[PDB]
Amino acid sequence: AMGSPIQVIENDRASRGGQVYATNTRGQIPPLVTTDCMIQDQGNASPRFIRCTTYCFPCTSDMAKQAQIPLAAVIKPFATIPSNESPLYLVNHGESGPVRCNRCKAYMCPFMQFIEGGRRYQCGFCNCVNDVPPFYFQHLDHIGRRLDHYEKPELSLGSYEYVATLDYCRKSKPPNPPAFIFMIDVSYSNIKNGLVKLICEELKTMLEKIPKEEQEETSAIRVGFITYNKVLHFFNVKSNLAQPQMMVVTDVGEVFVPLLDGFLVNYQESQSVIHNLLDQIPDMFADSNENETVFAPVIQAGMEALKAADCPGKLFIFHSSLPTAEAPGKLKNRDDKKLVNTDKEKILFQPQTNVYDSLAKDCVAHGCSVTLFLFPSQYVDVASLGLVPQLTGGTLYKYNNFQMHLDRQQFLNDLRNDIEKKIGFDAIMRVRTSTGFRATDFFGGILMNNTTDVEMAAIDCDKAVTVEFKHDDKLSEDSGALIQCAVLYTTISGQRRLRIHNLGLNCSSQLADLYKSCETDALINFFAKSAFKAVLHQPLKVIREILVNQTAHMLACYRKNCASPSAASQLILPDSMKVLPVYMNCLLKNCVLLSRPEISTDERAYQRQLVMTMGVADSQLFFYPQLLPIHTLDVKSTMLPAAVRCSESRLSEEGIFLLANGLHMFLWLGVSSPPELIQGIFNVPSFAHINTDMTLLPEVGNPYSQQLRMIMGIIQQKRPYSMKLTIVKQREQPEMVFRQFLVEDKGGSSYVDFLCCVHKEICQLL
Amino acid sequence: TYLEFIQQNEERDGVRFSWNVWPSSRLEATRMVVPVAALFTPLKERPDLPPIQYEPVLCSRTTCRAVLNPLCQVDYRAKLWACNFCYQRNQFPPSYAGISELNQPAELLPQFSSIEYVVLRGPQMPLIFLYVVDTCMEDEDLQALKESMQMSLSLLPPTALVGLITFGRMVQVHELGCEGISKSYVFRGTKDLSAKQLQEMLGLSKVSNRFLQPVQKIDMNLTDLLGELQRDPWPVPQGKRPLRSSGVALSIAVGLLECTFPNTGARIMMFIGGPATQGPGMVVGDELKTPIRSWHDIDKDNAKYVKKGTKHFEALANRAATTGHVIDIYACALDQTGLLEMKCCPNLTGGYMVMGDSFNTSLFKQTFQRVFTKDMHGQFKMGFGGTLEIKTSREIKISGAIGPCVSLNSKGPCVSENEIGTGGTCQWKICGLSPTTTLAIYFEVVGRGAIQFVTQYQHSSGQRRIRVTTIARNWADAQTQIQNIAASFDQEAAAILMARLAIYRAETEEGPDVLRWLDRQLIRLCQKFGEYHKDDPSSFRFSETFSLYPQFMFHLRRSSFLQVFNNSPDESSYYRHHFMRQDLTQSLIMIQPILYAYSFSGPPEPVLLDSSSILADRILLMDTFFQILIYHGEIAQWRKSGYDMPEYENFRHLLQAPVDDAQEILHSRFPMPRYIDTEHGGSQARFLLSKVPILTDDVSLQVFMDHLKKLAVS
Ligand SMILES: [Zn+2]
Ligand SMILES: [Zn+2]
Repeated sequence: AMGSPIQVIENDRASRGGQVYATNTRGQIPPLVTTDCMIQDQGNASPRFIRCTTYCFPCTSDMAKQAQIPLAAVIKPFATIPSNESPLYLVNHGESGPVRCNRCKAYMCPFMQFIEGGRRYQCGFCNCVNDVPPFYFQHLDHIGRRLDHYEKPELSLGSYEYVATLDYCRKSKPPNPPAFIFMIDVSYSNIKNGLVKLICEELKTMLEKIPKEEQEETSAIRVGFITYNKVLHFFNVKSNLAQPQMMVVTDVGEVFVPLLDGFLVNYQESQSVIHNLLDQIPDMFADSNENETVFAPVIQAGMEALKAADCPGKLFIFHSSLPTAEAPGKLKNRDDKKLVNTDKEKILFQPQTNVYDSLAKDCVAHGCSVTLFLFPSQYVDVASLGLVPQLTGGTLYKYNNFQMHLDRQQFLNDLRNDIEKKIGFDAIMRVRTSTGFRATDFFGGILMNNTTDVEMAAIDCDKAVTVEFKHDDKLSEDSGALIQCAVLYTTISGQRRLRIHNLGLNCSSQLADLYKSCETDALINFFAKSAFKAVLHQPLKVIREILVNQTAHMLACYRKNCASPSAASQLILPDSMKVLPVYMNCLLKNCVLLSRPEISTDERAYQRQLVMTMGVADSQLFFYPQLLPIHTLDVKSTMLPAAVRCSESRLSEEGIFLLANGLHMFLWLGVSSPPELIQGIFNVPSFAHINTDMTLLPEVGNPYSQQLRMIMGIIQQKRPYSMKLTIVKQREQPEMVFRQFLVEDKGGSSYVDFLCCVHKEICQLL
Repeated sequence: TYLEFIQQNEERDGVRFSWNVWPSSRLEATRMVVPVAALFTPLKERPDLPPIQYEPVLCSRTTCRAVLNPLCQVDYRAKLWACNFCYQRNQFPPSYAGISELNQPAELLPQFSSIEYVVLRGPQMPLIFLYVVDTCMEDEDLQALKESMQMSLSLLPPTALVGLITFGRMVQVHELGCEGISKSYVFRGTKDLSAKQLQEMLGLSKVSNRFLQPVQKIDMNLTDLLGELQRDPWPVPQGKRPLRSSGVALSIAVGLLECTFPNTGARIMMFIGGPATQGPGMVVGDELKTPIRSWHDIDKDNAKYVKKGTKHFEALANRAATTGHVIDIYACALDQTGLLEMKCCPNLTGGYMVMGDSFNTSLFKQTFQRVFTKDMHGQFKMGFGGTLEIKTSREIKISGAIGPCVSLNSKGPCVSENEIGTGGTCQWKICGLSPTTTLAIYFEVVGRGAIQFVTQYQHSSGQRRIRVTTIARNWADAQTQIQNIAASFDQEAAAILMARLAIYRAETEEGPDVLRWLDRQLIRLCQKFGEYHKDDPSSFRFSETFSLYPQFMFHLRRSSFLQVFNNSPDESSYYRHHFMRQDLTQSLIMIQPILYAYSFSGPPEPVLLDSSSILADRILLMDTFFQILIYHGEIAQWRKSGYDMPEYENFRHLLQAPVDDAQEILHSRFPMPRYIDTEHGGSQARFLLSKVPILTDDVSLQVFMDHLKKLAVS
């Protein structure tokens, strides 16, 4: 009888929700990602920005090897700070630039001990001593606290922003504001399913919402336009035109941009000329009979346009099907089963040609990021298409078997979202640590050429990078472990900027403190991205064994070193890892690590990329969904209903439920569902009068339909992807797809199966 | 008279032979210094002739296959005719049945030795004018060029197909009639393309299109596009030349027609405003530090682009000829455009080559409109896709041709072993020709001899036609009638035919041995047909049928056509292109310019091209074909003093008299010449005085004859 995930989440919500979490302590343990609470920085970076697997590091290397607890931080460096919480301040250190340690190269942060009348400060990271520059000097108090400790935010807060001087810029020159380039697949597939008109028609409205700062009246982002169907149709939309021009490029082997002016123009200047273009493109290709398309040249061109304008940018590719036309990046249909017990399965999750890596390297080297709206109806090789959007830090939206009457609203909401996303460009992240340990591995939509600088072409508020540390030398239980995540980047107004995140952590030689300071939602986050990245290199039966044996090796070490003596018939778990067996068992049930029967390689590749970009708030939900009972729902007096364990055992033939994991949202209906509810929600008399194939939003019932619409809205709030609703009648229905989300069931081995599996190898260690 | 025989045969048959009486043996023919050869103008102006509305009757022998002509014997009783070339007996078509000695068909009447038939191919095809426009030029030159292009557009027939390609850093093939949006296909101006590749990339079927569309349908759309065209947008750094991809745009221009309308009449009119800098066809580097090739540069092996660039246009020219299309080059720029590299395109096809300072000059705009001169019926004076076949009597064999032609390498009994110029064939292909188009056919010997010239061309208005010219000249026994042979000598025609040969040797690997060979023949001609006692130079005299020939050689060996080192490589190419294209009359004007004198004492009379004719009280009018100069004798003071005064009515007319004739020539001549008004001591007087072992140096005409006199007598 183990504490359920629900019992733990609601427990922490009771004792910590509705309370101020003030990050004023070194090894302080923040609440769960599942606990809505207010946060005051007070010297340490918010857990919305960065969370850790353990907030108290083992002090030596051998001690960490004992527990085998992975030391990692999940950095969401531009995460959406709630409206009621204190925002970041921007610090300008003059022509000199931000004050940094001469040896550590760490930026001025509250971890800098000022000494010697304030003339010199000792670095908190490498204990080096620096000369306080004259313009930045101040006296120190009895304590030493600078007089402006609470006045200058870089000395009191954990999160803030720096102004970057010209030596932080490409070519040492002020960069240019970025540009959005919209590129539409116009093959017969996207013509027929009415996709083209929609993007174009819908696009006119959307451009207005292009991001801009409060300090500027008109968005500094310029806009470019392209269509394609194995041939590239560029477009000239200069302001001084009555009619837009078209320039068609046919040399797909050696692509180029036929323009410089009239391509990437200010929308508010070229408004009438752009609307004139979007009105036409539907009619222009309405009678196109072309099916073959190209892909890699489209990224190749939008990247080239951005280099020609000497500016960063973001590509908005809208694609339909598998690119087959003879060109670079020509993808074949290569779905062949060599996944289990083959030692070569890693091929399926890798791109076919070698160019997509080189193409991705070129985009990052020039600050070009690719975001892709894919509309498949057949095999597409997500492993190949999504590789450039991932490495460039962009997002990927897949809409399996798009139909306008259904998935229109889902796609438009994803598209409005990605435009208005708060974006930074041409970014490079660097994670400096104190003495004794260093960042040795990185996970996310990133690219890395050396072993320290994490290059992100674009980065939004939803991206999150997972960073692994290893032991360099022995730490000190007095000073502990420090972390400083810095992200140099260019803004949507063209300014060079540094966002700084500082986090202090405790150190101890006692294993008890190491286990007492663990977070499961973050430990699950690391193990997933670690395993998902290992999919490319090692067999899945190897990866699952490593995850299992590292889990048992963590729990046995706790059994044989911390626990007060207990009987041999007991599995003893720490409070920080109450639910770690449940979640870990769900990761081993996920299709990325599971078997061929009934799941496309595309679906395995899509999820393998989705998780790689997630923060802890999102990685938690995707692996343990939220199951809400709707029949028992209070009416008109509603907060979010209490959650219910993910299992078929918790469903009722008389009930209605709402399962969501961040990407799909299922409405489940039992055979004996009360017809009173089915009428007040679906406007049909009985259960047998519903159609599963009609999964569009209903609206009429005032009493409940509004209550059901309300809880769906608050579930969707923090969620970056807008979820595909799927309605399930109970028996003999598309329930098979639904049942895979009930993660505590068998389906691999169930929850109580994996618990008992952990306890056999926890005693095999003996 | 023999001077009337020449004038009446040039006028009737468009032919002019070096000899009108031929030697009856190969041996004595060799010793005659000038070979049996003729300047043939296939489409000579002849408004007296009707266009006959039926198919020409042909000789039934496959190897002969000549056309019925007045020299063919006719037996009206048996309804048969004997071909005068192979002696085959030939039956008549049943539609001729009523033929009689007094009501004979037209092709048999000697008045119709030259005649034109109207064929019935069955497909009437429209003309195709493909514009290829350079956009690396100041807004002045481009705006004027747009007006010249809108003007040419108005003159084309309604059914004609027009097409627009523009180029600069890129190359754009525009889609016409695409309304509501302007679209074009773009290609890197640095990579070559084949016609098959371009057919695929543009998405075209094999063998009106989206790119070539009728004038009447797209007149409004093309003129709107033409008026909206602006200069190459890509900037030009300091000390650098614009990136101009002329070699690529033409390779795309030729290919665009090669895969859409092959084997039909079409003009690829390429207007360039500067040298191609982005290869292939690369004429010179992109940096202004280096200058364009000079004759001394290319001589010192110091023009690193010439051999590469020429071979591109060379292969490009043969493609267009083999397809059957014309390549014009309208090249106006303040410096060279690479005409030397591109000369093969208007030289092997029948294209024009127009040079100029800028497209915004009265010179260019006028010259361009003369291209589209219409005949008396509103049809262009152009013909397309011409096959020139020549049959000879069994005693004569064709050497080859010189001029706007491409060999079809069709062997036969009339082909000689030793060939000359474009030889080894009895058929040539002339893609674009005009009434003036004039070739030079060369013959070889081994009771009259006869030669037939058959030309099948596509007249404008899509009417397929065949032009037939049958000539005969007398056989003579050179051991008994040299006098009868020397009386038929055409000194004028023999002069051009030799210059035609001597300049063809100048393009080949042969060097200044041309002058050496040119004089070796001149000396041979004096020794054979000269009156003299041996070793008495003063005794030597000329027959009046020959006296002018040495003076022609004098002005030829010192002309621009063979002394290039005072001109630019593009200028020398411009001159030679026109000379091997002209009839006898204009060809003579090129070699020996015509000098007229005007004075108060007598009407205007032609004078000697020597400094003696330059007199203080004389106004001179010089006429080399390419420029018209007016020289005021030291009259210059009467002009500078303003003698407008009503008393000197006559002096106002003397100044006006040569100008009035100059304006006449400034509308008639197709390559409208440069005009020069200068006087005694003027800066531009240089253009007159200059125009005024090896045989001799740049020595006067009198010393030239003296050295020639003493050599012919020893
Ligand atoms: Zn330091
Ligand atoms: Zn015959």
